[PDB]
Amino acid sequence: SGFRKMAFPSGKVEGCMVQVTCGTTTLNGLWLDDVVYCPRHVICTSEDMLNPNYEDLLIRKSNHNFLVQAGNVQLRVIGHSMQNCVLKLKVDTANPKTPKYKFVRIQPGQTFSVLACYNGSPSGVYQCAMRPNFTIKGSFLNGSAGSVGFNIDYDCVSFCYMHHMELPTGVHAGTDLEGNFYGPFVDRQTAQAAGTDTTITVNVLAWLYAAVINGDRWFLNRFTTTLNDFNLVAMKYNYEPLTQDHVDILGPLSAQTGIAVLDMCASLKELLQNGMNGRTILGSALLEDEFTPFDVVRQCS
Amino acid sequence: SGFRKMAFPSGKVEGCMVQVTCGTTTLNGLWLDDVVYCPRHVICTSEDMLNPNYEDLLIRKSNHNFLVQAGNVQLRVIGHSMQNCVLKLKVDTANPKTPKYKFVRIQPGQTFSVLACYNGSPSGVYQCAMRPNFTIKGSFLNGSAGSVGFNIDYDCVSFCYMHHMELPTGVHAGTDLEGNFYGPFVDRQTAQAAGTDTTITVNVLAWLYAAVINGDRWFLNRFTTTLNDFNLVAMKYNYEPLTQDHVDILGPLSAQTGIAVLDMCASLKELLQNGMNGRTILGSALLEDEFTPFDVVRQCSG
Ligand SMILES: CC(C)(C)NC(=O)N[C@H](C(=O)N1C[C@H]2[C@@H]([C@H]1C(=O)N[C@@H](C[C@@H]1CCNC1=O)C(=O)c1nc3ccccc3s1)C2(C)C)C(C)(C)C
Ligand SMILES: CC(C)(C)NC(=O)N[C@H](C(=O)N1C[C@H]2[C@@H]([C@H]1C(=O)N[C@@H](C[C@@H]1CCNC1=O)C(=O)c1nc3ccccc3s1)C2(C)C)C(C)(C)C
Repeated sequence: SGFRKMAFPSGKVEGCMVQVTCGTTTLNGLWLDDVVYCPRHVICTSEDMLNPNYEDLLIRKSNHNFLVQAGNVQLRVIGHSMQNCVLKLKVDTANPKTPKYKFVRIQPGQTFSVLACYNGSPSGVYQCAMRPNFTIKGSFLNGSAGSVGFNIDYDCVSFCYMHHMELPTGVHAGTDLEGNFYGPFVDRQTAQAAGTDTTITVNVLAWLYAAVINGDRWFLNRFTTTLNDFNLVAMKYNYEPLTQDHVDILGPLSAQTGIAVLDMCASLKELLQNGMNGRTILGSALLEDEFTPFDVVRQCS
Repeated sequence: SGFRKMAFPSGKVEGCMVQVTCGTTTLNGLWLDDVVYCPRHVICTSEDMLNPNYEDLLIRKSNHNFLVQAGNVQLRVIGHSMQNCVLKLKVDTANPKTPKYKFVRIQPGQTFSVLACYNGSPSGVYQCAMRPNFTIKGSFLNGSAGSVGFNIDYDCVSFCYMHHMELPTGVHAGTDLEGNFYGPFVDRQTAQAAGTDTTITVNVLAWLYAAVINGDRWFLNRFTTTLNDFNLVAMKYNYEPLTQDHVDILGPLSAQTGIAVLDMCASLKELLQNGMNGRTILGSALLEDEFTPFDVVRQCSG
């Protein structure tokens, strides 16, 4: 038993990080088969970052302007092209450590592991969720652009995030591996703001089930409710509305604990209207929304 | 910016994990050079686990009673010996993915990463601290014994923890890689209890500095206290006393923020006496004590 913010093992991804330099600008790249993927703002000088015309900046580069280092080994760039906000560098050597992989675009509310890298070197791993406002609450310093987010299913690494930038509230924005941003953001240093965030209700319910599995039961009550009555109080507190698809996904957790989803919902409603009163759930004094139902099953079953 | 519970990248350890089976009993082992280390209770049956005489149980085994699997490959056991609560299995092949490593015994308050494994296969990675009562608040299911805890310093993996068992309060206990338990525990199924846990004061102050670095400043004030005055109120709240050694370790954080340690102690004193009053610090509504000063610098400076 117990419950932790658990990331996927990072070994398969660690062997794919390289360092990419163009001029005096350096960041991380992802090396798969014979292609290196990285954020396109590697081709920009500090001056260009204010309002770059990336097409112009790229036509003024040649293959030799890109230094790609995999540890000590230099990789020779033989082609380049830009796809949306990523650059793809064709290199002369295919990565012998390329894992089975795919590129996925995730939805708000889902979680993934981030391998934070600097100078092409893995520094740390942590778990986060895609927020409803398409930011992530990450931990990134200068030089972290190009770090990736991923999940592992069976033997296959699913890449879902490449890091680009930080917003002025301390949250982070990036793209999928096709170069398309999550959210209404652009990779230029102009005024932008994330929309208001909301709490991921289905995740909160999944975490309450993890609590019951682990013996924290003080918040349960003998009541039940309906979706419509629950969704009405949820919106009053900036919670995502619950749908029948959500109820179905919580099925296995309902089954293992014998507590129906709508009874769990009555407990949540009561916690929303009256707070915790200095009590904790799984060591937290706030309601946690960055564990999905699948995360709970994986860790508790 | 930002601040997360960050683990070390686990790749160097993943290649050392193997599955060890003796009879119907299977758990994880750690394969370094030509030695596999694993918890000695793999030699037990559901029956032996209440009052095992491990010396008796081990003399009744031979090398071929041990099946060691490294993925698709069988490793052949050519010798075995017990070192305290670990078993050391000599095998015929040296692990080609052996990293530069050392074995370290850590102190309470220090943190490390855990690679949770099942059937020799890595399942997840997370960070925890060794509590003052020598337990860890981990996440472990049946079959997780032999999972390891580690830190990475430059190129070198420092192994500090092998998982063995769960206590009835839902916390976890294990050994260093020399087989010596952390705490007063033994690997038999008899009544044992963890001592009372205390909060790691030096880590709470380190986390308060992380907050200031990230722009959370609401709890600060102009007051100052003395070490003895601070330590007076610390005891009342089950906090570890603070020593000048701790004050010294917080030096680089104090310098980078311009807030003296004794100033921040005065802020902590106030938070203990009045609570947060529905405010949060770095997204938590409780005082967090599982980040060391070193963890904060690594994550907030580089
Ligand atoms: C637009 C809006 C006002 C909302 N925000 C910003 O202007 N934020 C800016 C931003 O993040 N930028 C600026 C520049 C990069 C992107 C950027 O510096 N990435 C960072 C990761 C950042 C840093 C803090 N933690 C992170 O996540 C990064 O890794 C890099 N830096 C540079 C700079 C020069 C050369 C190469 C690189 S590689 C972009 C092309 C967008 C900062 C935080 C620097 C002010
Ligand atoms: C002594 C005290 C009363 C304070 N507590 C316990 O009796 N706790 C017991 C305990 O943990 N034991 C029993 C047995 C193992 C050790 C043990 O089962 N390890 C677990 C890891 C556990 C499980 C839950 N999460 C973990 O961490 C484990 O991986 C293994 N299981 C077995 C069983 C049979 C054969 C091989 C193995 S490999 C020991 C030799 C001590 C439990 C939780 C099973 C009741």
